[PDB]
Amino acid sequence: SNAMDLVQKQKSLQDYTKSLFLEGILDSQFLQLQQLQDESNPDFVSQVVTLFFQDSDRILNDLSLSLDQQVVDFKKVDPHVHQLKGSSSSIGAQRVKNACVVFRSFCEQQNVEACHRCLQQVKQEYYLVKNRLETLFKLEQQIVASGGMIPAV
Amino acid sequence: RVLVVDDDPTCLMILERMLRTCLYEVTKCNRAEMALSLLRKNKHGFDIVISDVHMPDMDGFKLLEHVGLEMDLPVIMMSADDSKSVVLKGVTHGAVDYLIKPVRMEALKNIWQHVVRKRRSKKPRVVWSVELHQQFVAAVNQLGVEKAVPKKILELMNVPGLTRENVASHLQKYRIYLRRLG
Repeated sequence: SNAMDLVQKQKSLQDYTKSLFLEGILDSQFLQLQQLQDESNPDFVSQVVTLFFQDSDRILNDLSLSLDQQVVDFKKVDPHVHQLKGSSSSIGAQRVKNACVVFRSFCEQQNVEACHRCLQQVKQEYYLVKNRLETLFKLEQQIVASGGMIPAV
Repeated sequence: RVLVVDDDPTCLMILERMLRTCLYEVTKCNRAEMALSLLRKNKHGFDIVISDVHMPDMDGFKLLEHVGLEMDLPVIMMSADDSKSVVLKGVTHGAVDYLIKPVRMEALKNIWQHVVRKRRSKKPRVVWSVELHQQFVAAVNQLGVEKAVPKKILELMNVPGLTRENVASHLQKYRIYLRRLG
């Protein structure tokens, strides 16, 4: 019940968010998303991030099928990678954005072996940012579940 | 005020929010043939279209032709591709400006310029064919965008039946985009 426990949770959430920027996982575009969230749009960051997850979960499933084809069709591989670059670049998942840029380098060369390694790195960077952002939102809901509040300027 | 055409749902949901904080009414769309029929309806009153180059049911550059040139409307190109080749393809297909994903909030304030330049004009349209526009941008970039003035832009195109106030108001419409090139 401790008031002191809610105080620790506020610091841990604060320090955690700081660590996402300093470690290069999120760039300043994510801070722009948080700045579009106000009292009238109170779940905006969560809603955008959840949509980015649904669309990108689809794109990675589609790329895994596309690259597994017996004759790879880059007309179907390339526009997925392109959407995921803008997708991730718009929420600030910087390592995902950069990994897609290298992926686009290899569809443009139609290098399937490289495309398989690129898809593995993009998956790994997406699952990383998905773990971090989900941790971020869980920490906030824990604060509310303690009866607390995030001031949200 | 603004129709936005983007098959990326996350970029669409963000850009709607950003445009709304700049106090635009915003309508979403994700098919180019859907945006075309939406624009086709009478009294629809859309002030600016922002459209992605990547569109699943149409060449998104041909969509710029339909909205920029066949209709007398300001269409602003949008893409997560940064290259000079893609930016030039915006002007040469009728777009009036461009926005690069991730869309800068500052870049959105500069688009209000294009509707007010539009509102200086129910009265007859002047439609440019895509090829006539493409030699208009050929003439100004061969002339130098600073140097290109309605008399020599028409004198380089050498199109019989093209007047100077066709070129004068076309320079008015695309001045901003062509200055940003080079």
